[PDB]
Amino acid sequence: MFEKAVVFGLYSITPVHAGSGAELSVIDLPIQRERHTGFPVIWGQSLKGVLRSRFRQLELDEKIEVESQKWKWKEKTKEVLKEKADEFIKKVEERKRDPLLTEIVFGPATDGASEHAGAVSVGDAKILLFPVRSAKGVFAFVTSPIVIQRLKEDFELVSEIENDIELKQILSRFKVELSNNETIAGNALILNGENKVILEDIVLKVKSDSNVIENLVEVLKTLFGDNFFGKPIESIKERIAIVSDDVFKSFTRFSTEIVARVRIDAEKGTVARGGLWYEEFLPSDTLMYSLIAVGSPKKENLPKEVDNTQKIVNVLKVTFNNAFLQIGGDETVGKGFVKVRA
Amino acid sequence: DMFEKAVVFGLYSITPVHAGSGAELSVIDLPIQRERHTGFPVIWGQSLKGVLRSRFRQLELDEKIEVESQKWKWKEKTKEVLKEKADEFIKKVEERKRDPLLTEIVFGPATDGASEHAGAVSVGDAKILLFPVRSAKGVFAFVTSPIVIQRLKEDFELVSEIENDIELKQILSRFKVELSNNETIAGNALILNGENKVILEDIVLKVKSDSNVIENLVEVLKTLFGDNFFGKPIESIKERIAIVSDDVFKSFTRFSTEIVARVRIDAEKGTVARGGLWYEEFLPSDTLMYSLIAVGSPKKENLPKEVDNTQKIVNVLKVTFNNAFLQIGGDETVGKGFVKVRAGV
Amino acid sequence: DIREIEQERASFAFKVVSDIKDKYSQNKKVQGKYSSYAEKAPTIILNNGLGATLAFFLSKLEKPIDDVDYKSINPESFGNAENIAYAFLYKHLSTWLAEGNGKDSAFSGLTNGEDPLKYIMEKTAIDVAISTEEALSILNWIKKFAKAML
Amino acid sequence: REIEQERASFAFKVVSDIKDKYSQNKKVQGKYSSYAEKAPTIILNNGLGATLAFFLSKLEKPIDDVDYKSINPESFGNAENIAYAFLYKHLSTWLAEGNGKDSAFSGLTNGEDPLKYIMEKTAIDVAISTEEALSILNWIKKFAKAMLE
Amino acid sequence: VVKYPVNSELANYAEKFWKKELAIYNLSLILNKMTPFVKRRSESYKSSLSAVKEIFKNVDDFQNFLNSVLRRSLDEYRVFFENYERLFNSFSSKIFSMRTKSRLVVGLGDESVYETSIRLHRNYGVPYIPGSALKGVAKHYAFSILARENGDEILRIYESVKEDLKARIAKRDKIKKNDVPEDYYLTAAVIQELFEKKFDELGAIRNTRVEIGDTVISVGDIVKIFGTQKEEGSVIFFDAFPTPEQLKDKPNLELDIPIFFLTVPAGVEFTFAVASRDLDDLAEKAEKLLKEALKKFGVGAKTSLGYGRFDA
DNA sequence: CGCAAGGACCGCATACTACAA
Repeated sequence: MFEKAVVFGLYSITPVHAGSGAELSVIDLPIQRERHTGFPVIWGQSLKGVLRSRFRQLELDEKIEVESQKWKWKEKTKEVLKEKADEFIKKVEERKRDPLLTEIVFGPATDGASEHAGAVSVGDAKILLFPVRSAKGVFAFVTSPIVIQRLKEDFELVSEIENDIELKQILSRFKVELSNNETIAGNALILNGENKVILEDIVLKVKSDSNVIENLVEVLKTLFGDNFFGKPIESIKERIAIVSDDVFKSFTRFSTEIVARVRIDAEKGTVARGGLWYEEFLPSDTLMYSLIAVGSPKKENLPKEVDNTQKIVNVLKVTFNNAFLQIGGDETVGKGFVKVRA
Repeated sequence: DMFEKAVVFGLYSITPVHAGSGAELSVIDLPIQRERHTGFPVIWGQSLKGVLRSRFRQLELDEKIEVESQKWKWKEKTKEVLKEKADEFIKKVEERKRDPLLTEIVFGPATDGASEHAGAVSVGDAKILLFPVRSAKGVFAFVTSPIVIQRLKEDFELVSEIENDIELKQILSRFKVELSNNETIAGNALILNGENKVILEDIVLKVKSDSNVIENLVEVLKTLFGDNFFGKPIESIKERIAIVSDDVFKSFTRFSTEIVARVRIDAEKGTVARGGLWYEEFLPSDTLMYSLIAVGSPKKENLPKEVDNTQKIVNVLKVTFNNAFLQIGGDETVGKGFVKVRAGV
Repeated sequence: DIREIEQERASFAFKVVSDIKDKYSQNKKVQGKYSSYAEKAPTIILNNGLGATLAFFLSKLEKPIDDVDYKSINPESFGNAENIAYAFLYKHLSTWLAEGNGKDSAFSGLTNGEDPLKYIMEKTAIDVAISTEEALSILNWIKKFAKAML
Repeated sequence: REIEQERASFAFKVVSDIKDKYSQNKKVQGKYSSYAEKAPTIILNNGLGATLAFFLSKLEKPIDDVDYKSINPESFGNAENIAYAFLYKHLSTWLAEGNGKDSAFSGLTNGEDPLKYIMEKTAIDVAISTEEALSILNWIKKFAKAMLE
Repeated sequence: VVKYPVNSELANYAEKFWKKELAIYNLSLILNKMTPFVKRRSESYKSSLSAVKEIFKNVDDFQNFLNSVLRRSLDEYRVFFENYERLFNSFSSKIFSMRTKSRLVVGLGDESVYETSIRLHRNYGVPYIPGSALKGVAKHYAFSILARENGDEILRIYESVKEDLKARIAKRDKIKKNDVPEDYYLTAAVIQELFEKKFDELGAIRNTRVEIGDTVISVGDIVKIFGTQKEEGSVIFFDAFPTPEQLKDKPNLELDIPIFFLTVPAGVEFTFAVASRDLDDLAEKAEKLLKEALKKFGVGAKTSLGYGRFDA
């Protein structure tokens, strides 16, 4: 199925730490990666969980603009389920089940996991842009041809859903290959000397094929609105660098933030037993995308307001657009705040 | 998610600050916390949370916390809430095993009962806002950068989203600066008497002619921190503000910080102990710092009737920490790391 | 085929420091003075500026500060141990800031074969700041190796 | 898991060898245990080359040239010097040859001096050497803390 | 020849200002960045303070220029002082004010292009006394008074530490272990080591009451006030800032000798403060100890030659 | 007329699969 697709773009306002599994190796709590390549990633389970929680919390306040009507959980449930609805309302009061809209879209709760599946699917969020310190200029966005390759693959997958031939052609228009150390750099990052763009601890050579970079910016303008998540897109167009695969992988491993944290005793004035530990944080301004898919709503006796893939897609688009999300652990210490552009 | 109200905390250093970041092998033996990609100084939210919780617990233990114009006694109030188990909680608290009732409710449970429930505050990072830089004509300008303004606009958008009030977005919507690599939107006071030039540190550069920007900035400060920038009249700040490009701004935060050569002289020889020579790095005094604190609904079961709504918690924190003096970073006894805090909305 | 500047920094620092031990093995005073100067330079750089420190080095070498040619300063010319150490330190710093590890190496200096003092004289602030950063890093590495071996 | 067993055996062997020297002297045992514990922190902050340079510097001798071989830890005078020479010897040995030709891990440096290897190689070699040093240090921390006094 | 090693435009700007033609207010900015290299005839371009004085018309002229530049920031210094006093009062800290018996110099050894430098404030340029120096001189004076009176008991109680210190001194001095004399300096070193890592056994001698000023302070009180490695101290040593009123008329800096350096003249007022972080009332004893230390030993380099003495 | 950090503490405690088929 999955007759409709919405691309979600995330911008990290603050450093984000999505907790990995067992805390092994030298670093205590590392970010989630993939052994297959080594790049950072966010598994779809956490994304679906946070989206479901936000959706349910919004629905409980009757702030969800269901076709600009502010659908009421109790009223809609009574209209749909009729006689038994009241009983379900009690289950909603006990925080056992969930209101009608979120149950229909994201699937039911644990105790009722035998009626219908979830009408949505949330893919893993993959990196697309990585901040990196630079000598001239500051804070250069970086990316690699493999990322663009995966992006083209995702576009092709979308085309198998909505027949977006123009998007496929636009993606196929871009084809670059930096060999070992040369980079495609914007005008700002270029050192005042002859080429020689210096990223972190590496000195590179610029390559004069910047049109491709421009095309990439166009793709962004095609995908995530006009302003680049609240900034002038052309402003970011001056600070984009494309580098080889191995260099990008090296950046995605030895440039995440590393932080040491301690606990202070009540009155001793110094650390205590089991107080010192380490954490790894994904840098701010990291751009990561995903792929949300929607198929046929499998819920029984769905409401007339939301009874087609187009309706669900519109609801998701309006509810999540320039909104804000809390992602991962370390919430109370200001970590995980992101801006979502659909 | 669960937050409904927010407060913008402003920090004004009166003494050099030093937030430790471990020890390196570079020229500076005790550097400061910085974001990796940008390279600008920063204070993480964890240190702020720890300091605030410590101060709150200290004030509650001495029964000096005044919620709704009344002291929140640790033993008396917790007796009503915990009911039968209050005796166990009181003894455990006295044994420094768990934090008092109010601290536990606000800043979340203590280390022993970490799996009980969650907190209600989300104190965030402290991004730089105004870097004090020595100037040739005039004294001690408040340099800032367009990146800082953009980040500030983002935080204001987040605050307006939490509060559902577009006034903040409207106020910040006018911010749009495009300063070049050698031009500053300087205030009148800092302007050198000459060809409209400013000598900041080792950089001399022409002054772009623009208006209705600096004033806007000052207006923002008047929105949250009352009318006095940490006590001083806002007019001097308005006349003493400069804005420069990202490159020079970063160049300033890398070579315009205090550097000290502390030692430890041994008694026997009277000159210096073996290996007693190192350099410490400090943020300068009069640095303007800002951070965001978000407040959600309390999660502890059977909470006291005084603290049930996020509004009450916000009022409590605003009353407690407004115009107070706090300690941040290391060398507390040596005399470094004292700041003045201001709240707002 | 890609080496970060860290590899070239250590390679360069090892080259010069080892070049002192074999040259002036018997002159322990020269080695000690060179080590002390390498320890003390970064604070001067951080306190005054790269141009100030370079001019100071020239002043201790009784040479005019307006026209310089690091490629024309034989360290063996100076007679005093302090003077010889200062000449060696200045030559190493200027050579790194001009040619880096080498033209073949990944890093090839910053001034592109220009006297660093003149480069600071006739460039904008950003170039001076980046050159200062590079000088700080190489001074750190040279101090490390000099303390380790000298 | 063969590499894991190799690392565990090597860590036990080196910790036992440290136990043999100055077994009664809790000064050398105590200093070495703290030295192994605090070592991985440096590597994260400053990289492998900087940590190796620091280890070379803390030794109190002319230390002419650079040799992972030689530099007998017993020849060092101060107890701290002996412990640091031991730590450097063990780490360099593991990175150079591991446990031997027939071992599962023959060492990434092909028997070459780790510092010289870092000085004249590519970036990826430095990366893998760094990761391997981190892993062996992680094992050595536990094994030295467990039994050494 | 006053050629400057700074890019040409700032070079000419600094040249214009240096000959009393402009009014640059940050004295630290003038001294540190735009340094006037002097290339007097038959000599290379030196940078010592002597050449700088030779650049000005006379030593008095240079002193007047420096005093004027320092005094130009009076309003900002006053506002900062008001804030600082508000902070002192907010933390419930005891504050007092002394004066310099003679010339003062703090941080003479700080490395700069000039052979000498002073710990001048970054934002304003007024000299000041860091709190670390206060804490250090207080601890050193407490050690001296404890060792002078109860020397024998301290030397006898910690015999093993005394032997270890003697061995270390003999090794460092390349002398015999027995050759070390048990003078007052050895006692001071032993006490310093006692307050170091080996601070657990100090509780054995935690009964002597040193008569500081007119009050008896126990060694346990010393540990509770100054702080140890395993417990933070309860007394904060703020910094010292000269009162702006004195700077209004009386000059705040002076030259002192062809090797010259800047020092604070005698009679200059300085206000000090001390707080009690915890409920311990050791603030009064700490204040008395600091006052006695300033009166007797003083703070500042070259303290042997009368520098740094403080009267009441 | 030279001197050149050094040790403490180095993830704790809790959760540790449920219901259908």
